[PDB]
Amino acid sequence: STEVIAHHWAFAIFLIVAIGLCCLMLVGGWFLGGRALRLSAKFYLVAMFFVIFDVEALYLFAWSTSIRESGWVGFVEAAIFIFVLLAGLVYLVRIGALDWTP
Amino acid sequence: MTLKELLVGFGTQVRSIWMIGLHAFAKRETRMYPEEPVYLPPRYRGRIVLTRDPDGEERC
Amino acid sequence: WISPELIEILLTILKAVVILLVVVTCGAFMSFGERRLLGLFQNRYGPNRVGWGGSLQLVADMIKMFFKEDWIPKFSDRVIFTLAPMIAFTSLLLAFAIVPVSPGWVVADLNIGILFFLMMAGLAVYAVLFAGWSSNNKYSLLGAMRASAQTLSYEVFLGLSLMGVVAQAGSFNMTDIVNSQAHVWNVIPQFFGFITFAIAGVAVCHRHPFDQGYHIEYSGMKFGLFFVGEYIGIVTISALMVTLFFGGWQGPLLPPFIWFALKTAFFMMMFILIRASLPRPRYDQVMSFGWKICLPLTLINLLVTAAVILWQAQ
Amino acid sequence: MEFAFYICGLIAILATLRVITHTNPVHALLYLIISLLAISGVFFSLGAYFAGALEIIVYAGAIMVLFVFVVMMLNLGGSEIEQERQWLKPQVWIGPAILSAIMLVVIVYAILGVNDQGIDGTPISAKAVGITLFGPYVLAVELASMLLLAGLVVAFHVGREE
Amino acid sequence: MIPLQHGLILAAILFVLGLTGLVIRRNLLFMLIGLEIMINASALAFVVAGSYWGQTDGQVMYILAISLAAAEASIGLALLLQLHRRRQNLNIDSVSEMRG
Amino acid sequence: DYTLTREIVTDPLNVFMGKLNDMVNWGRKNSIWPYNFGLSCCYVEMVTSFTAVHDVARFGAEVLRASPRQADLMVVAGTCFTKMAPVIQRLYDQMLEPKWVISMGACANSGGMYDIYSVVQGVDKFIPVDVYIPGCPPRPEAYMQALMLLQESIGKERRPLSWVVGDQGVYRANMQSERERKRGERIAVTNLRTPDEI
Ligand SMILES: CCCCCCCCCCCCCCCCCC(=O)OC[C@H](COP(=O)(O)OCCN)OC(=O)CCCCCCCCCCCCCCCCC
Ligand SMILES: CCCCCCCCCCCCCCCCCC(=O)OC[C@H](COP(=O)(O)OCCN)OC(=O)CCCCCCCCCCCCCCCCC
Ligand SMILES: CCCCCCCCCCCCCCCCCC(=O)OC[C@H](COP(=O)(O)OCCN)OC(=O)CCCCCCCCCCCCCCCCC
Ligand SMILES: CCCCCCCCCCCCCCCCCCCC
Ligand code: SF4
Repeated sequence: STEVIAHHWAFAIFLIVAIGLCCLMLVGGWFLGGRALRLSAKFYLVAMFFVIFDVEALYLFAWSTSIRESGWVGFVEAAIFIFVLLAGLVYLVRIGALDWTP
Repeated sequence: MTLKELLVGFGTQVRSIWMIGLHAFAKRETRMYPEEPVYLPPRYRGRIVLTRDPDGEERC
Repeated sequence: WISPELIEILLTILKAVVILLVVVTCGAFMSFGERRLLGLFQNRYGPNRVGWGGSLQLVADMIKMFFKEDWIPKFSDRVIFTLAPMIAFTSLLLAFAIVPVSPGWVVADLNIGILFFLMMAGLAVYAVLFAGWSSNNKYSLLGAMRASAQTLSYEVFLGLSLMGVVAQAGSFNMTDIVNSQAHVWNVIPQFFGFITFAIAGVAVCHRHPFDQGYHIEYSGMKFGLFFVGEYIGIVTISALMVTLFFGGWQGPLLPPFIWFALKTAFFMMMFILIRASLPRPRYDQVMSFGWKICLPLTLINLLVTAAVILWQAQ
Repeated sequence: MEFAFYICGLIAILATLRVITHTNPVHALLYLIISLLAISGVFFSLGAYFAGALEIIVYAGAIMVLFVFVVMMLNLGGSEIEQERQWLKPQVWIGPAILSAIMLVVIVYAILGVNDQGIDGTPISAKAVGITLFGPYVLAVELASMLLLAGLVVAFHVGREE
Repeated sequence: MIPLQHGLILAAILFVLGLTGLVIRRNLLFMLIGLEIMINASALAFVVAGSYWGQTDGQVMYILAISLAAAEASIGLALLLQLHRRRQNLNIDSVSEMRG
Repeated sequence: DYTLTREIVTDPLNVFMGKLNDMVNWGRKNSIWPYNFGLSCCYVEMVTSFTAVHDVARFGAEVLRASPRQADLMVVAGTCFTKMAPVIQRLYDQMLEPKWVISMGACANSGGMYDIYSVVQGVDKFIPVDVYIPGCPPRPEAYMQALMLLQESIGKERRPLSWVVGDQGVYRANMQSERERKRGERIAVTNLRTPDEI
């Protein structure tokens, strides 16, 4: 189709022009003008919780686009999925894993 | 935290938004220097001068 | 070279270029309008002398920031320091790249859509991380750890907040999302999704009240890149919110671009009102609200949306 | 279509090659992110749109973010790593590279002797992937949630500060 | 029109490159990075195999693969942080207390 | 008449780079971001100028960057203490070209009333100053007038457009002093309101 190749060209032009525009303004800023603690593990815990819940979120992303086709059985399966996820979140909250200040 | 505390906090945030919007719907309090000249009281302590008598000679 | 296919290709390329130029000038003029609207909220005027109504203040800022002395620290990594503003600009710019502004006026009619928005936000966190590392300052390093922890703690439910609109539309396409809002806008059924997406979009843009410094070592054009990328990102989040929860371009009387621009500008004004009104919460309550409250709210909202959809499908 | 696949595959190969031979951890992770973007481009050229979407959302958006988080947490200034150059001495890397090359030729000889009509590149949408995920693969989803929970519990138990 | 063999060759090249990085690097962090490269190459091979046959099985197995990869990266980084906390170095050859 | 810094010279200003110089000077003078540096009571009047009753935001001088890298103008508003003088000099060195200095108040001008053992007698002893404001404290509109004076000072100075092409020295105009310019109207004042009324 003509529309799809035109849309692909438009998206390619958008990406190229945006990247080249930011590069060109960086080059212009570089060109113009004359011259003259130990981090705790709570950050790791927060990032790891983000990673795990993001993978469970990707499973929910896959489910949400096909709710009608999956029927009530898919709703039941996602209900057990979300219940397990919420049990894990409640477990994390209740043991102080998500609490910053002790 | 308590759910009542969360509801009270949401209500007071909404009140803050509404009253800031009402302040936006109010009149400006800006004196526009230098287009608007600054009113100074007669005994204001600014630039120092030397003056003259009614006869016209210097008073110092 | 006279052929309708080449004419259509050139027209679509020009349409995408026009959209991009309007977006970058809208972000810069929105930085100026943020200054003006903060003046309006705080019972003052703001910049109104540089040109007619202050409209040339942005040009003065751009000329100053272009002709300022470009500085890279002596004991810093040059590639990462240069690359952080690149990410802070381009990531949320190409997050805008999927937004449909009008029927027949779109850049990319992708099958992923707000999935691509999620890819772009996950790329956008690297700007804060890289700016913190490349500064060679432990204060900016700790500030970047805190800012990146906040952005991760709210990107953990950004997509799940969008999943309600995904479920009701039945597809990831933005055109299908704005077509499914032909009768009732998504703000009414997906109200919890609407507030959670508002909070997540505020937090991932490093705006009031979810912010903080990792900006101290940048100056000149790199700081201007971070600034204009932040405002372009606010435009991006506002337009995505309009196209996801308020019907996008759909309206009774006005042309579709008029309705889309009016809703987008209203959300930008609401952003400035949020910045002017709300105070700064502390870190512990911010992360506790991000994890304990908003994420289960998005999960329960997705479950209720699925139950309502399957109940309404006879 | 094939142009994007070949260019992105070459970019990913070069980026991974620069990953395994680098001393700076942040530069190695940046080249790894570039390779992940290229591999997602390969995914999008093959019609697996969900694969590329989850490659940049999760693999280049969560896992690499966690790696950069750990690297900047450790403040790795290359102590006894930047000053050693041990992997660049040929007496260290000639052996394993020869072994991996031999395995690569064996796998390539195995690959070249299979029936291949080519890939049509028809876009497999995320809708069909979600249909198969919550259809014939229900137990896979539930036990994968169980596995993610187990990994979360173990990483919490190990990575505490006290 | 893209051959399946070329995608499988790309996946094999990435797999042996990640394994070479896993072997020749004495750092635990670069070992974990090479492990990440290997599991990503295996997921790439599964995606190519699934897209050749026109099935969602490849993408489903990729989803399971990246779930495992995320969990394994979390586990290895937790162990790396424990090692760096209790030994102040990431030398994988120095941690050889039991042998024979 | 101009002064060099790399010497009293003349005006060196085809026509294209002249318009470029005016545009660069216009962009620099219309967008000046002061550095948030709190020293003493003069900074209290500076932030009084920053509020809504005086509207320093109209001149585009309200961003108030907390880092000296992002700031173009240092407003030394307060006493130059001996302990704080290395801090002032280090913060001035952290700023990047182009940089201008406004001394606000008699303390920053000359030490003011505090000719004492622990006060440096003026910030011009160690950093160069572009604009001086008498007062203790100067009122906020006096600070805005000094900002305008700095604006017309910048508006005719000459600086290199790029670091690779042209003369890299900086030109500063030897402006006519405000005292001799305003003497024509100041001396002609004959009567003022008596101090017994409001
Ligand atoms: C500093 C620069 C760093 C590198 C930046 C990127 C470099 C490359 C720039 C040039 C790109 C040229 C254009 C590439 C093709 C664009 C069009 C495309 O991808 O089309 C394929 C597909 C079409 O989708 P659809 O229309 O729904 O299909 C139905 C029928 N075909 O659509 C899709 O599959 C869409 C999904 C893929 C879109 C990819 C967009 C770019 C991703 C990388 C962003 C990098 C951000 C900066 C760096 C971050 C930190 C490393
Ligand atoms: C396009 C996208 C953007 C759209 C723009 C428009 C929408 C903007 C949304 C902004 C959201 C801001 C959210 C701020 C959350 C702050 C949470 C927090 O940390 O609250 C802490 C505070 C105290 O908590 P506690 O632990 O009890 O501390 C007491 C200890 N002695 O807790 C409290 O005080 C309790 C209340 C917490 C906050 C509840 C939510 C308030 C949200 C702000 C008001 C929004 C009102 C509607 C605006 C218009 C919407 C169309
Ligand atoms: C040019 C020489 C090199 C210059 C420096 C490097 C620049 C970046 C090079 C890689 C990225 C761009 C590759 C070229 C893409 C051009 C567009 C294209 O080939 O589109 C084909 C196809 C469109 O979709 P489809 O429906 O399949 O179309 C079939 C046509 N009927 O497309 C698809 O199906 C998917 C297209 C690819 C996926 C989207 C883009 C991914 C970009 C990944 C960038 C990774 C980082 C690169 C960093 C480079 C610098 C270090
Ligand atoms: C904040 C708004 C950002 C908009 C970005 C895209 C701009 C595209 C401009 C399109 C102009 C034509 C729109 C279709 C024609 C019908 C409406 C005409 C009157 C506006
Ligand atoms: S000049 Fe006067 S008002 Fe200003 S810092 Fe000195 S004592 Fe304070």
